[PDB]
Amino acid sequence: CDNIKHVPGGGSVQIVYKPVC
Amino acid sequence: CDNIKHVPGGGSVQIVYKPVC
Amino acid sequence: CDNIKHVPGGGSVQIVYKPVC
Amino acid sequence: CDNIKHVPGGGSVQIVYKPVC
Amino acid sequence: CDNIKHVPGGGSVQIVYKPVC
Amino acid sequence: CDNIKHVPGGGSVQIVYKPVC
Amino acid sequence: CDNIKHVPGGGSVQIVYKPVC
Amino acid sequence: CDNIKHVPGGGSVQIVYKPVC
Amino acid sequence: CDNIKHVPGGGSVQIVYKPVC
Amino acid sequence: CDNIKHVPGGGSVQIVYKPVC
Amino acid sequence: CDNIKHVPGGGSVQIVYKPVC
Amino acid sequence: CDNIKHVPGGGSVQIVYKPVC
Amino acid sequence: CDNIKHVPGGGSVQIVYKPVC
Amino acid sequence: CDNIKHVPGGGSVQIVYKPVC
Amino acid sequence: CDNIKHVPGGGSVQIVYKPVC
Ligand SMILES: *Cc1cccc(C*)c1
Ligand SMILES: *Cc1cccc(C*)c1
Ligand SMILES: *Cc1cccc(C*)c1
Ligand SMILES: *Cc1cccc(C*)c1
Ligand SMILES: *Cc1cccc(C*)c1
Ligand SMILES: *Cc1cccc(C*)c1
Ligand SMILES: *Cc1cccc(C*)c1
Ligand SMILES: *Cc1cccc(C*)c1
Ligand SMILES: *Cc1cccc(C*)c1
Ligand SMILES: *Cc1cccc(C*)c1
Ligand SMILES: *Cc1cccc(C*)c1
Ligand SMILES: *Cc1cccc(C*)c1
Ligand SMILES: *Cc1cccc(C*)c1
Ligand SMILES: *Cc1cccc(C*)c1
Ligand SMILES: *Cc1cccc(C*)c1
Repeated sequence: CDNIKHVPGGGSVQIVYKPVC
Repeated sequence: CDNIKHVPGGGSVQIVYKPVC
Repeated sequence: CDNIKHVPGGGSVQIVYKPVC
Repeated sequence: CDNIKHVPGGGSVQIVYKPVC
Repeated sequence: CDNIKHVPGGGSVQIVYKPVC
Repeated sequence: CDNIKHVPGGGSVQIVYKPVC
Repeated sequence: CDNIKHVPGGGSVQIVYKPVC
Repeated sequence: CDNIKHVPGGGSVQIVYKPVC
Repeated sequence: CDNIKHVPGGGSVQIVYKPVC
Repeated sequence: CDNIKHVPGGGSVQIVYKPVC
Repeated sequence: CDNIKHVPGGGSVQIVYKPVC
Repeated sequence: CDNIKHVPGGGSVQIVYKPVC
Repeated sequence: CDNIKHVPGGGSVQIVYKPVC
Repeated sequence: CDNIKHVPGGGSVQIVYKPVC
Repeated sequence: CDNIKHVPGGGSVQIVYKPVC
């Protein structure tokens, strides 16, 4: 990804599986 | 992705499977 | 990834499996 | 990755498996 | 990785398995 | 691919070129 | 692909070229 | 790939070239 | 790959070139 | 690879070139 | 791409972003 | 890419970002 | 890439970022 | 890459970052 | 890489960073 601004102001969960970035 | 501004102001869950970005 | 600004202001979990970055 | 600014202001967990960076 | 600024302001756990950086 | 049950009961040939799975 | 049940009961040939799955 | 059950009951050939899994 | 059950009951050949798993 | 159960019950050949696992 | 014969006889510029070939 | 014959007879610039070939 | 014949007859610049070949 | 014939007949610059070949 | 024939007939610069060949 690029220039991602992930600011949930709360619970944050990121679950990925076999990605190709 | 590009220039993503993810600001839910609350619970944030991201679940991905075998992506190709 | 590039220029990621991950600031949830809370619980942060990152789970990855066999990625290719 | 590059230029990652991981500042959750809270609990931070990073779990990776067989990555290729 | 490069230029990683990991400042959670809290509990920090990093678990990796057979990476290729 | 996921949950592939390849049971031809005979000759089986799989030829792939530069895939992105 | 998902939940593929390939059971030809005979000769099976699969030829692919530069796929994106 | 995941949960692949490759049981041809016969000749099995798998030929791959520059994959990205 | 994960959970691969390769049981051809016969001749088994696997040929790979410059993979990225 | 993980949890690979390679039981061909016969001739088994594995040929790899410059992999990145 | 395959069998590309790029012969502009002049200035040639190719700019790509996050492709999936 | 395959069988690319890039012969511009002049200035040649190739700029790519996070490709998946 | 395969069988690339890059013959610009002039200035040649190749710039890549985090590729997956 | 394979069988690359890079013959620019001039200035040649190759710049790569975190590749996976 | 394999069978690379890098013959620019001029200035040649190769700059790489954290590759995985
Ligand atoms: C943007 C992004 C998030 C998680 C994993 C990847 C490969 C990319
Ligand atoms: C934008 C994005 C989110 C999660 C995963 C990917 C590959 C991309
Ligand atoms: C952006 C990113 C997060 C976690 C793992 C990878 C390979 C990339
Ligand atoms: C950005 C990143 C996080 C954890 C592991 C890797 C290989 C990369
Ligand atoms: C960025 C990074 C974190 C942990 C392990 C590796 C190889 C890389
Ligand atoms: C399902 C599958 C078969 C062969 C190659 C790939 C990448 C995927
Ligand atoms: C379902 C399937 C068969 C062969 C190749 C791919 C990428 C997918
Ligand atoms: C499912 C699979 C078979 C052969 C090669 C790859 C990368 C994946
Ligand atoms: C599933 C698999 C078979 C052969 C080679 C690789 C990298 C993966
Ligand atoms: C699953 C596997 C078989 C042969 C070589 C590699 C790197 C992986
Ligand atoms: C044909 C082609 C040109 C540039 C980039 C890609 C992925 C493909
Ligand atoms: C054909 C091609 C040109 C530049 C980069 C890639 C991955 C492919
Ligand atoms: C064909 C090619 C040019 C530059 C970089 C890669 C990974 C591939
Ligand atoms: C074809 C090629 C050029 C530069 C770097 C890589 C990994 C591959
Ligand atoms: C083909 C090639 C050029 C420079 C560095 C690597 C790892 C590969």
